[PDB]
Amino acid sequence: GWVPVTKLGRLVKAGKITTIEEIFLHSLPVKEFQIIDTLLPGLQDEVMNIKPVQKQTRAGQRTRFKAVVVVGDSNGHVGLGIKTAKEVAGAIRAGIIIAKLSVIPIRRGYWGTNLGQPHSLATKTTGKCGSVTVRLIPAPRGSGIVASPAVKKLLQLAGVEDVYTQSNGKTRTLENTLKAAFVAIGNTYGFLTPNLWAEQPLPVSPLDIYSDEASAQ
Amino acid sequence: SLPATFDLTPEDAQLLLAANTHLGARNVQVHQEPYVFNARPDGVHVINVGKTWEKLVLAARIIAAIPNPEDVVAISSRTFGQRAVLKFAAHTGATPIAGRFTPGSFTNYITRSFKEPRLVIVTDPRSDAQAIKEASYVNIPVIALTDLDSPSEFVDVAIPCNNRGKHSIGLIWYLLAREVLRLRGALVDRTQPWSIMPDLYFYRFP
Amino acid sequence: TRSSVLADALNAINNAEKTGKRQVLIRPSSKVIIKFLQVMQKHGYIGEFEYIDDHRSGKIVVQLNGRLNKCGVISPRFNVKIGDIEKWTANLLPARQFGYVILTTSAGIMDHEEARRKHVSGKILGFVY
Amino acid sequence: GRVRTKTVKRASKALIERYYPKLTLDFQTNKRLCDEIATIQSKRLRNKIAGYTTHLMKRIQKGPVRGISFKLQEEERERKDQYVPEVSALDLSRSNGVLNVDNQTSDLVKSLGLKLPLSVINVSA
Amino acid sequence: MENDKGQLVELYVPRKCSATNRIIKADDHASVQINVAKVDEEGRAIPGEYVTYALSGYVRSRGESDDSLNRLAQNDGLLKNVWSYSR
Amino acid sequence: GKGKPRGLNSARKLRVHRRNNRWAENNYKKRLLGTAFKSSPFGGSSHAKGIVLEKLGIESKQPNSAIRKCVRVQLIKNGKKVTAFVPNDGCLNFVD
RNA sequence: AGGGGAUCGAAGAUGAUCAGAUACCGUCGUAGUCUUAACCAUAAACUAUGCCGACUAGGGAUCGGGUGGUGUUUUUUUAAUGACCCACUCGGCACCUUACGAGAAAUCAAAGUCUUUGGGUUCUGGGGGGAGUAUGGUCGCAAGGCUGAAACUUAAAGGAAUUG
Ligand SMILES: [Mg+2]
Ligand SMILES: [Mg+2]
Ligand SMILES: [Mg+2]
Ligand SMILES: [Mg+2]
Repeated sequence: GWVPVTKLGRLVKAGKITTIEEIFLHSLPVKEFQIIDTLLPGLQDEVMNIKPVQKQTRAGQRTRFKAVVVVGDSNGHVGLGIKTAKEVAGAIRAGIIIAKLSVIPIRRGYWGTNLGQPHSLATKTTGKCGSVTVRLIPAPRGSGIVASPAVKKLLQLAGVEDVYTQSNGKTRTLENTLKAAFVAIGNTYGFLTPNLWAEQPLPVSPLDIYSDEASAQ
Repeated sequence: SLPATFDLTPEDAQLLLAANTHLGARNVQVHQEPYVFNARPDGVHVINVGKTWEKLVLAARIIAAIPNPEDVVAISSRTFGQRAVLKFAAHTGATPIAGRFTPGSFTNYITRSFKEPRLVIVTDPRSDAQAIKEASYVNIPVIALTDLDSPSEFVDVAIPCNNRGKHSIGLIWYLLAREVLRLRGALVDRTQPWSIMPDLYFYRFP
Repeated sequence: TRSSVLADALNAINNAEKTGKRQVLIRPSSKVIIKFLQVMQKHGYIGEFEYIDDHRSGKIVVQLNGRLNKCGVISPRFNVKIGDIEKWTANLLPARQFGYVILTTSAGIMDHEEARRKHVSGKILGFVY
Repeated sequence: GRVRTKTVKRASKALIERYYPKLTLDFQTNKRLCDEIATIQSKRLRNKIAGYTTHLMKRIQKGPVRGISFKLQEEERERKDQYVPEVSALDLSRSNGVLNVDNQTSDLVKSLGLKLPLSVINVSA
Repeated sequence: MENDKGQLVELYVPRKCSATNRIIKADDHASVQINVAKVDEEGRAIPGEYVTYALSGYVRSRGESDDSLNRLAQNDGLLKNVWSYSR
Repeated sequence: GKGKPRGLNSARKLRVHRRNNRWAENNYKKRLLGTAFKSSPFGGSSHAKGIVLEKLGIESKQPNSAIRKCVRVQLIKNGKKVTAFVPNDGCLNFVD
């Protein structure tokens, strides 16, 4: 079983937070992967890459493993994680823990018109990491996901349907590529489009409506 | 949105001036220029203590508004602040970190010093830098006691006073706690001066 | 030297918006900067702005909300046939829904959608979103 | 090096930390006391611990050690409150009911609109 | 954000910063929310009524958080004669 | 200003600059110098008949020693000698 | 080509040693080094960062000018100056912090305002060698400079950072 150690965890296990949308709205920093687990039940992982890495520790040569792992709803949530461990399944385990932790929303919207569900992206976005840039552009519906394998998996596992990409730099380093792409989808919720201009009233944190609850013993 | 009561009292002002909270350091960050009232011919600046006051009232309203009076954290590695803060904690029931702030006390749930505030108050935003830096990693509002040359990075509601002299320090802390308790109801009326002396907050060494 | 006024104006505005300031002090001003700003305003990308006389050529103080991701000037004011607009808007703006590539036509300065409606075209000033 | 294993040092530390009274400089009574207060599985290791509590007991009668003494702590808690001056430096009585202050500070007080007993001691460089 | 049937279709309308009107996003762990207490005539603050502000991590890092808070509060009735519109 | 003229009546400078700059491409230089028609042994064709001048036992060492069973062939149309590989053939019982 | 020719000193002349810590080292020393009239046009000629313009953080310095002060030192009887001190101000000059930003990184107030890509303009580069070579043209008394290939060859050559 699992014992929360964070005043966000006890809030969750006591079913005081329904969705992640309440985590994300108030930017409450996750540190207990079980949070993501309960709030996102239908999260399907995927090991993107596994790599033998040669460690040299105090004249003692060892062989470890670096694993690049992606996770996501096929709705609006992604996660990416890199981890190095001493054993392959261990690496993958830890990797999924990390990507669980850094889960992000996504603003997916329309191309031009406005029928059915939002299929593509809302605006053009761009992430950069390392030397790599990855750019994502709204497609029209049924244009599929136009990207190389890796970035394509990352976007599929994030419930994108139709999206043109343009990369640049040494895209052969898949960790920088994935990282950058990750950034670019992780910027969508960050581009003030006119339909978000209307002033809201500031919501009151879960941390204060349920403050007596989930307080340390 | 505050009554004719909360205005600065002659007595209060006397306390302040007695403890030279009005004496600001020699240099002014462009960020705290509005606080500066005038500059003396020797190169020492003067603080609008009216503003010191109103910022005290503000910090108090905030410290008040927090649901669980345990979550608020007073901090100081600064010598004088140790003594003062401890008392602050006592009368206000907030949690205190005197002396050495262990790194990762706001990240890292594994260490034993792990705490999850909902407001940090800090004596010196320079010597206590790391606590501010670390609060910044986890959405924790900082309310500091800044001189006119204190880094106003990652602080909201600065209280312009004098981080140097112990009187200023103790006095400000004490005034702070007092205002908080006046807000909670703990010190019923507002005409009644605190039965407790500010000197309890002062730093004493044998 | 100062070769385009519009360029430095919009540059100032942009930089200021990035810093998250709330007002900028453009200098100098022009019939063009004025019109460009009026179009910026009509769609509410900026608040209200004031022209300051000084007999030379005025300064301007622009107040801005925060709705401005980037405005810019496309530089050599290329000509644009009407069918050509589609390509510019396909490059500059982030989305088919919103944004504005604003033109200069013989029927005054205006956003591109007004150019669509009035069925005219001319040269291309800059772009807002 | 006859460095006492961590069990002996830790047990000495704790035993003196809560049972400072009944221990003296003598090992012979600290030993049978270590029999009556503690449950050590061996006589040798009990002689170890009781002998090190003997040495440490000879070190605490001269000065205060890095450990915990409640006999001290109660008075360290009283001391915090003990000296609250009847008339601090912040009571005006310390300067004849007047506040010694600069021309500019007086300007400030005048601008706030506050009536205070101020002596304008002018300053320069 | 709506579709044709007139129904909203986002994950969430996000919190905007109050000083800067820019969006606060979900990974921004330097952003912050400030509850200030509404007070009675008796000088007691009510347990559950706040004037609350939002601040982007940007503004707090840049060290303008304070001055921003001042202006905001002063305009929203909390303070008076702290913050000048002129400098 | 990104170091190129950006003016509306500036085309000539732009395109001229482009022409002077395409000579650093490799293939372009091959293609306008007629290197294929002047130097390349094949003369710019996908194939050439030749007659085997001499059976060559070249030996090419690192990192893998090829007991290079290759040939000196002379192309019929140029009278131009060339070396050529004769694949998949262990014994060279095919090419005399 | 004259004048000059102290020093130092490519060339050269002479000695060495004595060993593989090794010829430095020595002593003369011609041109040269200084100049006058002509030439030559090159350097790691470097900030290895074109020029003009706008905008975007602080802090110490300082150099040049200016405005303010019932500021200080200089006595004569008070000034006048002059230096200094404080505040501000254009214009330099370097430094010290950071980053919102950039960058492959070292690092950068520009190397920022760059896929959210367009302020004006000049020049240059397109894997490494072959090669600044061959050829031609041109400038120079010459040494040389400027302009400047191809066949052919090769899987790297290279940057920055990191561990031992
Ligand atoms: Mg490429
Ligand atoms: Mg050169
Ligand atoms: Mg050069
Ligand atoms: Mg080449």
